[PDB]
Amino acid sequence: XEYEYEY
Amino acid sequence: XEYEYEY
Amino acid sequence: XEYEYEY
Amino acid sequence: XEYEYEY
Amino acid sequence: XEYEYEY
Amino acid sequence: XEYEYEY
Amino acid sequence: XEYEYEY
Amino acid sequence: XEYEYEY
Amino acid sequence: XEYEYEY
Amino acid sequence: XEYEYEY
Amino acid sequence: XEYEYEY
Amino acid sequence: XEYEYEY
Amino acid sequence: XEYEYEY
Amino acid sequence: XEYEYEY
Amino acid sequence: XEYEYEY
Amino acid sequence: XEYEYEY
Amino acid sequence: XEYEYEY
Amino acid sequence: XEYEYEY
Amino acid sequence: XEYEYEY
Amino acid sequence: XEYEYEY
Amino acid sequence: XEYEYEY
Amino acid sequence: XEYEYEY
Amino acid sequence: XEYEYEY
Amino acid sequence: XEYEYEY
Amino acid sequence: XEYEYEY
Amino acid sequence: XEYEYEY
Amino acid sequence: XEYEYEY
Amino acid sequence: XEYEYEY
Amino acid sequence: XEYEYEY
Amino acid sequence: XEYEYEY
Amino acid sequence: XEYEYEY
Amino acid sequence: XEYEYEY
Amino acid sequence: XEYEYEY
Amino acid sequence: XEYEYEY
Amino acid sequence: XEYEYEY
Amino acid sequence: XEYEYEY
Amino acid sequence: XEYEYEY
Amino acid sequence: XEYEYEY
Amino acid sequence: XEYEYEY
Amino acid sequence: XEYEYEY
Amino acid sequence: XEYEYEY
Amino acid sequence: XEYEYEY
Amino acid sequence: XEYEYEY
Amino acid sequence: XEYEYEY
Amino acid sequence: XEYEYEY
Amino acid sequence: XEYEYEY
Amino acid sequence: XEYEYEY
Amino acid sequence: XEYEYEY
Amino acid sequence: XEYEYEY
Amino acid sequence: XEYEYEY
Amino acid sequence: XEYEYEY
Amino acid sequence: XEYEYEY
Amino acid sequence: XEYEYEY
Amino acid sequence: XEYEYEY
Amino acid sequence: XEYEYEY
Amino acid sequence: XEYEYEY
Amino acid sequence: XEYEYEY
Amino acid sequence: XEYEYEY
Amino acid sequence: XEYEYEY
Amino acid sequence: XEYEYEY
Amino acid sequence: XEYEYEY
Amino acid sequence: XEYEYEY
Amino acid sequence: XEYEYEY
Amino acid sequence: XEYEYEY
Amino acid sequence: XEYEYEY
Amino acid sequence: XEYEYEY
Amino acid sequence: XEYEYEY
Amino acid sequence: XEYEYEY
Amino acid sequence: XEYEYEY
Amino acid sequence: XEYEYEY
Amino acid sequence: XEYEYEY
Amino acid sequence: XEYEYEY
Amino acid sequence: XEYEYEY
Amino acid sequence: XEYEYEY
Amino acid sequence: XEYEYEY
Amino acid sequence: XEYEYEY
Amino acid sequence: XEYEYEY
Amino acid sequence: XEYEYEY
Amino acid sequence: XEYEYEY
Amino acid sequence: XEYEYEY
Amino acid sequence: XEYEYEY
Amino acid sequence: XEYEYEY
Amino acid sequence: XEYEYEY
Amino acid sequence: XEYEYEY
Amino acid sequence: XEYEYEY
Amino acid sequence: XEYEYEY
Amino acid sequence: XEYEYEY
Amino acid sequence: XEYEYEY
Amino acid sequence: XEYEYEY
Amino acid sequence: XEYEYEY
Amino acid sequence: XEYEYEY
Amino acid sequence: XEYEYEY
Amino acid sequence: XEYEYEY
Amino acid sequence: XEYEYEY
Amino acid sequence: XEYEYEY
Amino acid sequence: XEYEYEY
Amino acid sequence: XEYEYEY
Amino acid sequence: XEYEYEY
Amino acid sequence: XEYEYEY
Amino acid sequence: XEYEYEY
Amino acid sequence: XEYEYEY
Amino acid sequence: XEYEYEY
Amino acid sequence: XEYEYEY
Amino acid sequence: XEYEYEY
Amino acid sequence: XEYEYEY
Amino acid sequence: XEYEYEY
Amino acid sequence: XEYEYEY
Amino acid sequence: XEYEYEY
Amino acid sequence: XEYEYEY
Amino acid sequence: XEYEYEY
Amino acid sequence: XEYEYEY
Amino acid sequence: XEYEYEY
Amino acid sequence: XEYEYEY
Amino acid sequence: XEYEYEY
Amino acid sequence: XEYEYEY
Amino acid sequence: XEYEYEY
Amino acid sequence: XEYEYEY
Amino acid sequence: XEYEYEY
Amino acid sequence: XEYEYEY
Amino acid sequence: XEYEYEY
Amino acid sequence: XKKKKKK
Amino acid sequence: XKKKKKK
Amino acid sequence: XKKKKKK
Amino acid sequence: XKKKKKK
Amino acid sequence: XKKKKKK
Amino acid sequence: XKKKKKK
Amino acid sequence: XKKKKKK
Amino acid sequence: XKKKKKK
Amino acid sequence: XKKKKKK
Amino acid sequence: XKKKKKK
Amino acid sequence: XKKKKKK
Amino acid sequence: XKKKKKK
Amino acid sequence: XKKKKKK
Amino acid sequence: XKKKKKK
Amino acid sequence: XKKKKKK
Amino acid sequence: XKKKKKK
Amino acid sequence: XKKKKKK
Amino acid sequence: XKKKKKK
Amino acid sequence: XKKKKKK
Amino acid sequence: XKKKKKK
Amino acid sequence: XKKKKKK
Amino acid sequence: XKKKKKK
Amino acid sequence: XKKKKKK
Amino acid sequence: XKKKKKK
Amino acid sequence: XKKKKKK
Amino acid sequence: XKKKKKK
Amino acid sequence: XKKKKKK
Amino acid sequence: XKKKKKK
Amino acid sequence: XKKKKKK
Amino acid sequence: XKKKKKK
Amino acid sequence: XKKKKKK
Amino acid sequence: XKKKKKK
Amino acid sequence: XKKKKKK
Amino acid sequence: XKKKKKK
Amino acid sequence: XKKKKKK
Amino acid sequence: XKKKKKK
Amino acid sequence: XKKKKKK
Amino acid sequence: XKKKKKK
Amino acid sequence: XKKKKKK
Amino acid sequence: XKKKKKK
Amino acid sequence: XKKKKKK
Amino acid sequence: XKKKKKK
Amino acid sequence: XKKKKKK
Amino acid sequence: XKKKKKK
Amino acid sequence: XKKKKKK
Amino acid sequence: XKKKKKK
Amino acid sequence: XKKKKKK
Amino acid sequence: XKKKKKK
Amino acid sequence: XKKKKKK
Amino acid sequence: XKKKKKK
Amino acid sequence: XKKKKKK
Amino acid sequence: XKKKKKK
Amino acid sequence: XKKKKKK
Amino acid sequence: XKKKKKK
Amino acid sequence: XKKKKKK
Amino acid sequence: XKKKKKK
Amino acid sequence: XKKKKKK
Amino acid sequence: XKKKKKK
Amino acid sequence: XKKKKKK
Amino acid sequence: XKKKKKK
Amino acid sequence: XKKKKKK
Amino acid sequence: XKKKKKK
Amino acid sequence: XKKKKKK
Amino acid sequence: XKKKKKK
Amino acid sequence: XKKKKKK
Amino acid sequence: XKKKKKK
Amino acid sequence: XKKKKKK
Amino acid sequence: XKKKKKK
Amino acid sequence: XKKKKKK
Amino acid sequence: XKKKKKK
Amino acid sequence: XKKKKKK
Amino acid sequence: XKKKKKK
Amino acid sequence: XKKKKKK
Amino acid sequence: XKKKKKK
Amino acid sequence: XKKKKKK
Amino acid sequence: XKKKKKK
Amino acid sequence: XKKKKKK
Amino acid sequence: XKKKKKK
Amino acid sequence: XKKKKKK
Amino acid sequence: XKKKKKK
Amino acid sequence: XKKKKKK
Amino acid sequence: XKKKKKK
Amino acid sequence: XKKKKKK
Amino acid sequence: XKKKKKK
Amino acid sequence: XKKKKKK
Amino acid sequence: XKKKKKK
Amino acid sequence: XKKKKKK
Amino acid sequence: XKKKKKK
Amino acid sequence: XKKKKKK
Amino acid sequence: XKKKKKK
Amino acid sequence: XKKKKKK
Amino acid sequence: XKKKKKK
Amino acid sequence: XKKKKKK
Amino acid sequence: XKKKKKK
Amino acid sequence: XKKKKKK
Amino acid sequence: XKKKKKK
Amino acid sequence: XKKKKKK
Amino acid sequence: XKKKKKK
Amino acid sequence: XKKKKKK
Amino acid sequence: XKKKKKK
Amino acid sequence: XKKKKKK
Amino acid sequence: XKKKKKK
Amino acid sequence: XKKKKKK
Amino acid sequence: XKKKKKK
Amino acid sequence: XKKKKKK
Amino acid sequence: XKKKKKK
Amino acid sequence: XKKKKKK
Amino acid sequence: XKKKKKK
Amino acid sequence: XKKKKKK
Amino acid sequence: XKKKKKK
Amino acid sequence: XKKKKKK
Amino acid sequence: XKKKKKK
Amino acid sequence: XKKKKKK
Amino acid sequence: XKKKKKK
Amino acid sequence: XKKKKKK
Amino acid sequence: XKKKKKK
Amino acid sequence: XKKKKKK
Amino acid sequence: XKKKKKK
Amino acid sequence: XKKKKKK
Amino acid sequence: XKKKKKK
């Protein structure tokens, strides 16, 4: 899978 | 898969 | 899949 | 799939 | 699929 | 599918 | 499908 | 489908 | 379909 | 279809 | 269809 | 169709 | 159709 | 159709 | 059609 | 049609 | 049509 | 049509 | 039509 | 039409 | 039409 | 039409 | 029409 | 028409 | 028309 | 018309 | 018309 | 018309 | 018309 | 008319 | 008319 | 007319 | 007219 | 007229 | 007229 | 997998 | 896997 | 694996 | 593995 | 493994 | 392993 | 191993 | 091992 | 081992 | 081992 | 071992 | 060992 | 060991 | 050991 | 050991 | 050891 | 050891 | 040891 | 040891 | 040791 | 040791 | 040791 | 030792 | 030692 | 030692 | 009636 | 009636 | 009626 | 009626 | 009726 | 009725 | 009725 | 009715 | 009714 | 009714 | 009704 | 009604 | 109603 | 109603 | 209603 | 209604 | 309604 | 409604 | 409604 | 509604 | 509605 | 609605 | 709605 | 809606 | 909606 | 919507 | 929507 | 949407 | 969307 | 979207 | 999206 | 996306 | 994306 | 992406 | 990406 | 990426 | 990347 | 990368 | 890289 | 790299 | 690199 | 490098 | 390098 | 290098 | 280098 | 180098 | 070099 | 070099 | 070199 | 070199 | 060299 | 060289 | 060289 | 060389 | 060389 | 050389 | 050489 | 050489 | 050589 | 050589 | 009428 | 009528 | 009518 | 009518 | 009618 | 009608 | 019608 | 019708 | 019709 | 129709 | 129709 | 129809 | 139808 | 239808 | 239908 | 249908 | 249908 | 249908 | 359907 | 359907 | 359907 | 369906 | 369906 | 479905 | 479905 | 579905 | 589904 | 689904 | 799903 | 899913 | 999923 | 998923 | 997933 | 995943 | 994952 | 993962 | 992982 | 991992 | 890992 | 790891 | 590791 | 490790 | 380690 | 380690 | 270690 | 270690 | 260590 | 260590 | 260590 | 150590 | 150590 | 150490 | 150490 | 040490 | 040491 | 040491 | 040391 | 040392 | 040392 | 040392 | 009436 | 009436 | 009526 | 009526 | 009526 | 009515 | 009515 | 009505 | 009505 | 109505 | 209505 | 209505 | 209506 | 309506 | 409506 | 409506 | 509506 | 509507 | 609507 | 709507 | 709508 | 809508 | 919509 | 929509 | 939509 | 949408 | 969408 | 979408 | 989308 | 998407 | 996407 | 995507 | 993607 | 991607 | 990617 | 990638 | 990549 | 890469 | 790469 | 690479 | 590379 | 490379 | 390379 | 390379 | 290389 | 190489 | 190489 | 090489 | 080489 | 080589 | 070589 | 070589 | 070699 | 070698 | 060798 | 060798 | 060798 | 060797 | 060797 | 050797 921001 | 923001 | 905001 | 906001 | 707001 | 608000 | 508000 | 409010 | 209010 | 209020 | 109130 | 009130 | 009240 | 009251 | 009261 | 009361 | 009372 | 009372 | 009472 | 009483 | 009583 | 009593 | 009693 | 009694 | 009794 | 009794 | 009794 | 009895 | 008895 | 008895 | 008896 | 008996 | 008996 | 008996 | 018997 | 920002 | 920024 | 910035 | 900057 | 800058 | 700059 | 610059 | 510059 | 420059 | 320059 | 320049 | 230049 | 130049 | 030049 | 030039 | 030139 | 030139 | 030239 | 030339 | 030339 | 030439 | 030439 | 030539 | 030539 | 030639 | 002159 | 002149 | 002149 | 002149 | 001239 | 001239 | 001239 | 001329 | 000329 | 000429 | 000419 | 000419 | 000519 | 000519 | 010619 | 010619 | 010719 | 020719 | 020819 | 020819 | 020919 | 021929 | 031929 | 032939 | 032939 | 033949 | 033949 | 034959 | 035959 | 035969 | 046969 | 047969 | 047979 | 048979 | 049979 | 059979 | 059978 | 059978 | 069977 | 069976 | 069986 | 069985 | 069995 | 069994 | 068993 | 067993 | 067992 | 057992 | 056991 | 046991 | 035991 | 035991 | 025990 | 024990 | 014990 | 004990 | 003990 | 003890 | 003790 | 003790 | 004074 | 004075 | 004075 | 004065 | 003065 | 003066 | 003056 | 003056 | 003046 | 003047 | 003047 | 003037 | 003037 | 002038 | 002028 | 002028 | 002019 | 002019 | 002109 | 002109 | 002109 | 012209 | 012209 | 022209 | 022309 | 022309 | 033309 | 033309 | 033409 | 044409 | 045409 | 055409 | 056409 | 067309 | 077309 | 087309 | 097409 | 196409 | 195509 | 294609 | 293709 | 292809 | 292909 | 291919 | 292929 | 292939 | 292949 | 293959 | 193969 | 193969 | 193979 | 193989 | 094999 | 094999 | 094998 | 094998 | 084997 | 084996 | 074996 | 074995 | 034979 | 034989 | 035989 | 035989 | 035999 | 036998 | 036998 | 026998 | 027997 | 027997 | 027997 | 028996 | 028996 | 028996 | 019995 | 019995 | 019994 | 019984 | 009973 | 009973 | 009972 | 009962 | 009962 | 009951 | 009950 | 009940 | 109940 | 209930 | 219930 | 319930 | 429930 | 429930 | 539930 | 639930 | 749940 | 759950 | 859960 | 969980 | 969890 | 967890 | 965890 | 954890 | 942890 | 941790 | 940690 | 840590 | 740490 | 640390 | 550290 | 550190 | 450090 | 450091 | 440092 | 440092 | 440093 | 440094 | 430094 | 330095 | 330096 | 330096 995945396109992960943890913002 | 998925397009993940955790904002 | 999915287009995930967790806002 | 799905277009998921969890707002 | 679906277009999911959980508002 | 569906266009889901859970408001 | 359907156009679902659960209001 | 249908145009569903559950109000 | 149908145009459903459940009011 | 139909135009359904369940009022 | 029909134009249904269930009032 | 028909124009239905069930009043 | 018909114009139906069930009153 | 007809113009129906069931009164 | 007809103009029906069932009174 | 006819103009029907059933009174 | 006719003009019918059934009285 | 006719003008019918059934009285 | 005729002018009918059935009295 | 005729002017009918059936009395 | 005629003017009919059946009396 | 005629003027008819049947008496 | 005639003026008829049948008496 | 004539003036008829049948008496 | 004539003036008829049938008596 | 004539003046007729049939008596 | 004439003045007729048939007596 | 004449003045007729038939007696 | 004449004055007729037939007696 | 004449004055006629036929007697 | 004349004064006629036929007697 | 004349004064006639036929006797 | 004359005064006639035919006797 | 004359005074006539025919006797 | 004259005074006539025919006797 | 995944494309990870931890921002 | 993964493409890791820890920013 | 992985492509690691620790920025 | 990995491609490591520690920046 | 790894490609290590410690910058 | 590894390709080590310590810069 | 390793390819070591200590720069 | 290793390929050591100490620069 | 090793290939040592101490530069 | 080793290949030592001390430069 | 070793191949020693002390340069 | 060793191959010693002291240069 | 050793191969000693002292140069 | 050794092969000594002192140059 | 040794092979000594003192050059 | 030794092979001594003192050159 | 020794083989001595003093040259 | 020794083989002495003093040259 | 010794073999002495003094040359 | 000795073998002495003094040359 | 000795064998003495003094040459 | 000795064998003396004085040459 | 001695064997003396004085040559 | 001695054997003396004086040559 | 001695054996003396004086030659 | 009589033969009357009133003259 | 009579023969009346009133003259 | 009579024969009346009123002259 | 009578024979009336009123002249 | 009578024979009336009013002249 | 009578025979009336009014002349 | 009568025979009326009004002349 | 009567026989009326009004002339 | 009557026989009326109005002439 | 009557027989009317109005002439 | 009557028999009317208006001529 | 009547028999009307208006001529 | 009446029998009307208007001519 | 009436029988109308308007001619 | 009436029987109308307008001619 | 009426029976209308407009001719 | 009416029976209309407009001719 | 009416029975209309417009001819 | 009406029965319309427009012819 | 109406029954329309436009012919 | 209407029954329309446009012919 | 209507029943339309356009012919 | 309507029943349309365009023929 | 409508029932359309375009023929 | 509509039921369309375009024929 | 519509039911379309294009034939 | 629509139901389309293009035939 | 639509149901498309292109035939 | 659509249901497409291209036949 | 669409359901495509290209047949 | 689409469901594609190319047949 | 799409579901592709190329058949 | 797509689901590709090339058959 | 894609799911490729090349069959 | 892709899932490739080349069959 | 890809998942390659070449079968 | 890829997962390669060459079968 | 790749996972290579050559089978 | 690669994982090579050559089978 | 590679992991080579040659089987 | 490589891991070589030649089996 | 390499890890060589030749088996 | 290499790790050589020749087995 | 190498680690050689020849087994 | 090498580590040689010849076993 | 080498470490030689010949076993 | 070498370390030789010949075992 | 060498270290020779011949065992 | 060498260190020789012949054992 | 050499160090010789012959054991 | 040599150091010889012959043991 | 040599150092000889013959033991 | 030599140092000889013969032991 | 030599130093001889014969022991 | 020599130094001889014969022991 | 020699120094002889015969012991 | 010689120095002789015979001991 | 000689120096002789015979001891 | 000689110096003789015979001891 | 000689110097003789006989001791 | 006469006089007849009967009795 | 006469006089008949009967009784 | 006469006079008949009966009684 | 006569006079009949009965009684 | 006559006179009949009965009683 | 007559006169009948009964009673 | 007559006169009948009964009573 | 007559006159009947009953009572 | 007559006159009947009853009572 | 008559006149009936009852009472 | 008559006149009936009851009471 | 008549007139009935009751009361 | 009649007139009924009740009361 | 009649007129009924009740009261 | 009648007129009923009640009250 | 009638007129009913109640009150 | 009637007119009912109540009150 | 009627008119009901209540009040 | 009617008109109901209540109030 | 009716008109209801309430108030 | 009706018109309801309330107020 | 109706029109409801409330107020 | 209706029109509801509230206010 | 309706029109609701509220206000 | 409706139109809701609120305000 | 509707139109909601609020304001 | 709707149109919501708010404001 | 909707259009929401807010403002 | 919607269009939201806010402002 | 939507279009959101904000501003 | 959306289009968000902000500004 | 989206398009976000900010500005 | 997105397109973000910022500015 | 994205495209970010910043500026 | 991305494309970042900054500037 | 990315492409970063800075400038 | 990346491509960084700086400038 | 990267490509860094600086300039 | 990298390629660094500086300039 | 790298390639560094400087210039 | 590297290649450094400087210039 | 390196290759350094300077120039 | 290196290759240094200077020039 | 090195190769130094200077020039 | 080295090779130094100068020139 | 070295080879120095100067020139 | 060396080889020095000068020229 | 050396070989010095000068020229 | 040396060999010096000069020329 | 030496060999000096001059020429 | 020496050999000096001059020429 | 020496051998001097001159020529 | 010496041998001097001159020529 | 010497041998001098001159020639 | 000497031997002098001259020639 | 001497031998002088001249010739 | 001497022997002088001249010739 | 001497012997002088001349010839 | 002397012997002089001349010849 | 002397003996002089001449011949 | 009389005779009047005037002239 | 009379005779009047005028002329 | 009279006779009037005028002329 | 009279006789008037004019001319 | 009279006789008037004019001419 | 009279007789008028004109001409 | 009269007789008028004109001509 | 009369008789008018004109001609 | 009369008879008019014209011609 | 009359008879008019014209011709 | 009359009879008009024209011709 | 009349009879008109034309021809 | 009349009868018109034309021809 | 009439009868018109044309021909 | 009439009857028109044409032909 | 009429009857038209043409032919 | 009429009847038209053509032929 | 009519009946048209053509043929 | 009509009936058209053609043939 | 009509009936068209063709044939 | 009609019925068309063709054949 | 119609019925078309062809054949 | 119609019914088409062909055959 | 229709029914087409072909055959 | 239709029903097509072919056969 | 249709039903096609073929066969 | 359709149903196609083939066979 | 369809249902295709083939067979 | 379809259902294809083949067989 | 489809269901294909083959067999 | 499909379901293929073969068999 | 599919399900293929073969058998 | 698929599921292939073979058997 | 697939699942292949063979057997 | 796959799962292959063979057996 | 796969899982191969054989057996 | 694989898992091969054989057995 | 693999896991091979044999047994 | 592998894991081979045999047994 | 491997792990071989045999047993 | 390996680990071989036999047993 | 190896680890061989036998037992 | 090895470790051989036997037992 | 080895470690051989036997026992 | 070795370590042999026997026991 | 060795270490042999026996026991 | 050796160390032999026996015990 | 040796060290032999026995005990 | 040796050291033999016995005990 | 030796050292023999016995005890 | 020796040293023999006994005790 | 010797030293023999006994005790 | 000797030194014998006894005690 | 000797020194014998006894005590 | 001797020195004998006894005590 | 001797010196005998007794005490 | 002798010196005998007794005491 | 002698010197005997007794005391 | 002698000198005897007693005391 | 003698000198006897007693005291």
